Amino acid sequence: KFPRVKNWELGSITYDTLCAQSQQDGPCTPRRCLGSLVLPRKPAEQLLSQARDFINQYYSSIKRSGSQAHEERLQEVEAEVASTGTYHLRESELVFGAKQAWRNAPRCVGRIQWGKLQVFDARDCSSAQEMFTYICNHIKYATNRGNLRSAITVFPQRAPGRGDFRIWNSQLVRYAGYRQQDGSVRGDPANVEITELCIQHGWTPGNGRFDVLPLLLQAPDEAPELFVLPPELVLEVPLEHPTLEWFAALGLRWYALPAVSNMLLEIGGLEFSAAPFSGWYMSTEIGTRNLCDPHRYNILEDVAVCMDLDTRTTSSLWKDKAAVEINLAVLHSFQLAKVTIVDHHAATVSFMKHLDNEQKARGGCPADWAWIVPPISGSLTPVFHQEMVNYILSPAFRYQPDPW
Amino acid sequence: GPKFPRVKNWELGSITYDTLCAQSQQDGPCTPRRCLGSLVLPRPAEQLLSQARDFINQYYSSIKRSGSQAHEERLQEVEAEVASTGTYHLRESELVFGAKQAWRNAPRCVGRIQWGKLQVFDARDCSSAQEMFTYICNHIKYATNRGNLRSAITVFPQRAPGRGDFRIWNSQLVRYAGYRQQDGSVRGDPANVEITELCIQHGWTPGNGRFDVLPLLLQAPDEAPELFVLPPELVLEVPLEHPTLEWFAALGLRWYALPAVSNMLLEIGGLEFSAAPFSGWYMSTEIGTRNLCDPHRYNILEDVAVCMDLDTRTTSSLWKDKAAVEINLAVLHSFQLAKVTIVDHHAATVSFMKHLDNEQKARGGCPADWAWIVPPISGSLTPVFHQEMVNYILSPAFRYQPDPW
Ligand code: HEM
Ligand code: HEM
Ligand SMILES: Cc1cncn1-c1nccc(CCNCCCc2cccc(F)c2)n1
Ligand SMILES: Cc1cncn1-c1nccc(CCNCCCc2cccc(F)c2)n1
Ligand SMILES: C[C@H](O)[C@H](O)[C@H]1CNc2nc(N)[nH]c(=O)c2N1
Ligand SMILES: C[C@H](O)[C@H](O)[C@H]1CNc2nc(N)[nH]c(=O)c2N1
Ligand SMILES: [Zn+2]
Repeated sequence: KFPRVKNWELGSITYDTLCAQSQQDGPCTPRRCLGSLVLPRKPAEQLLSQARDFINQYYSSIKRSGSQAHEERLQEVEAEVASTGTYHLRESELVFGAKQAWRNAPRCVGRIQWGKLQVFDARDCSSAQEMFTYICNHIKYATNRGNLRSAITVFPQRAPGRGDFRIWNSQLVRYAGYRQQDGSVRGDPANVEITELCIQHGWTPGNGRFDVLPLLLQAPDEAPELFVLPPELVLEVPLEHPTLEWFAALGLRWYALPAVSNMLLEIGGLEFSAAPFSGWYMSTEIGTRNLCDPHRYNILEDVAVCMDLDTRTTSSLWKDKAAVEINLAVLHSFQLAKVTIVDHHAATVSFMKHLDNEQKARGGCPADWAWIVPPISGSLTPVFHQEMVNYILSPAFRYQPDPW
Repeated sequence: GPKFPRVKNWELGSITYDTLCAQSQQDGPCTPRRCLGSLVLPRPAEQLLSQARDFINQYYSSIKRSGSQAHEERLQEVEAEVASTGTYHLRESELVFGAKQAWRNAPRCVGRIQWGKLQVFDARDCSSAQEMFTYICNHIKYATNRGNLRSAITVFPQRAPGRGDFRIWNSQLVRYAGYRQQDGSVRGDPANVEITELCIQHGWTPGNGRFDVLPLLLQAPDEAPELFVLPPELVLEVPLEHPTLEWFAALGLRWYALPAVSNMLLEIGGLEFSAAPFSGWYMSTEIGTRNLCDPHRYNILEDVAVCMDLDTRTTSSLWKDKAAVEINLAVLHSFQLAKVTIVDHHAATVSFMKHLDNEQKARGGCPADWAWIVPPISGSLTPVFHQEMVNYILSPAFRYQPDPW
């Protein structure tokens, strides 16, 4: 029926009834659970039913369901689809839709903030150059001299029989990965492919471990264009450790603004192929995943040797000890630089509060346990002991294929 | 391409497909509309025979005699046995194969690399509570082997139609008492409050330490559970010290050497073994992180953090992370120093990756519960974190069963 949901630290029990509002299939079946997969394996009446549903959500949200404005707006959408095969959102609807998509993102531990989202309408964009302007303003607004603010910029929706607006980069700010033919990678190995694409479209590359990539922006059915971000827009933080004086000598640094730029935003059946969004980092993303993942910067050993740890055996927990100091360094360095950041304990604590708010407001909260639980110190955080139900609600952020 | 779940490792870039999940006969809790994978407990002669037939087929396949005369005869013999009695009985070597296959099939166990080397003690002749005690003692002695731990399971008589179950009431063969205090707090292990009060109701004279070993509550068919005290010499324990933090030994912490799950039901070919305790050896995080640091367990994080002089007033000091690491180190160090088998979370997950590759070759997949396979500290530091997994129920299986009270 409805999932009985238990917190094992407190003994408390809720029931998720919100999951019944799911109109889209995830990857699981009763025969096997596929909840740990990162990516999904893969007319007019369909659009119209998604359209009416969203419009209903919207007017419900402003406490005007049934109103004259509500019924009229349904007919507008209905008349537009019947004639054209599609329709258009009003800005206020778009602002709401973007917020709900964030709110519905089962993987996001930052959703306590969902009601506080600056939404830039960039639907009047006609060129890659214009996209760059918008993106530049997004970054300036979002960065705010280190007092980070959540923001999204929405570019023109997809249209039948026309190429998409796309930002080719996976993030607005990311470091290059230069493949040296001696097998290794200088920089971020996660970005080798995007770095190569940039070079091939005429970018002159560097040879550092932290070269900020240029943007590849694509207007419909046009080759993408290359744009170098003004260095004064890309706030970065030098990494140092509060006690380990040698740590700074590693030359490590990270950027302030995390901004996902390759996800698709779906509202009322409309799809926005370019809708980059930014918030602020939770520290483990940088300290654990970006810096310690074996397929990323992979600095664990370097730090562990500097700490004179025993790298010979697993049972000395050198990896665990190194990781902790690296995350400490990130938190310290960001705090010293007055750049917004949240540690995983604060983050998960606020998410629990969010789970509680959502239970009262909607009867549940879609959450992906494997992503909510931080990459270090799992059971040391409250979300570890909290059962979670995972499902797709719309509006939603989706993955979409790389445009190349 | 293929009509099977595609499984990816994101560290290595490699791809497999799970074909083994196609042999699953029992549904888990998920649907296309919502994933319940993170939930701890998710909610006739014909049914018996088809399950019996399945297991017999599995057995004969394993010894490469599928289709043989002996295979068809065993099939007919099981069928005729069920037809006259309503149940049937396993041959010893069938019981051995099934026990190992149940372990092999356990999606949550990171220790499955060892599945082939289980020692199976056949106790299907056991006819009393006193006798269960003897078998359990023998199990503990054999499995402990003075610190050089050996995997083992002891199998007691199956559920019989119109007969009471053999049940061990304790969740583990060795566990510490949890004494509810007048102030609302708990002396010992809070996990074990109920079982402690059940032992008292049944005549146990309770201690009052943080680490009092519980007596066993053993139940032979249609009889009241009887109380049995484990002789302390049989119960090997390890005092906890830290290799550089000299004060840690003064915390007076300890843990028992032998982990032995005693309240799970072993299901094979539709037969149900309601008492079949199994033991292995600990992965260090089980002790250092879960048992010692869980808020609702011993909860020693703050104490240790204070001893280390950390800033426990703010999350961003990572005082929890720091303490937790030192506690896990202490567990590993102490067990090594006492020469008691233990495996850290790195070694364990590496060995599990190897297991996954073995099983890919051997069966075309391996059912696995990501949330349980990933350790509770240092998650993405271990290789399994970056390994997608497919979770599904295969039989023979270990399954939860309601508490007998
Ligand atoms: C404001 C502070 C925020 C914090 C601290 C935060 C934190 C996180 C974290 C830790 C993840 C895990 C995924 C990963 O490891 O990359 C995540 C995922 C995600 N977040 Fe947030 N987030 C924030 C803001 C936002 C905003 C403003 C949006 C959109 C409007 C958003 C939407 C999403 C989505 C769609 C995912 C899933 C991405 C994927 O599946 O690859 N978050 N977030
Ligand atoms: C040999 C060394 C072994 C190691 C290191 C090991 C490790 C683990 C760990 C860490 C878990 C996580 C469950 C928890 O947190 O409580 C687990 C679960 C499990 N293990 Fe093992 N195990 C070993 C041997 C065995 C044996 C011999 C059996 C049975 C014959 C077994 C059957 C199971 C089962 C059924 C579960 C799931 C329990 C549940 O769902 O509550 N394991 N194992
Ligand atoms: C800006 C933001 C707000 N919330 C999270 N982020 C955020 N910031 C920075 C980075 C990310 C990563 C989001 N998930 C992306 C990784 C998932 C994958 C999907 C396909 C292929 C891959 F290699 C990896 N998220
Ligand atoms: C002996 C062994 C072999 N493999 C694992 N173990 C092992 N040893 C010692 C302990 C455990 C715990 C296994 N899972 C225990 C069940 C945890 C729960 C599940 C639901 C409700 C609860 F209160 C508690 N496993
Ligand atoms: C296989 C597994 O699902 C995958 O590695 C996930 C696990 N949890 C994660 N959690 C976060 N926050 N980010 C991630 O990229 C992942 N990766
Ligand atoms: C809520 C969550 O499912 C629960 O705490 C699970 C998560 N993973 C686990 N993993 C292991 N190994 N042991 C556990 O008890 C749990 N508990
Ligand atoms: Zn699932």
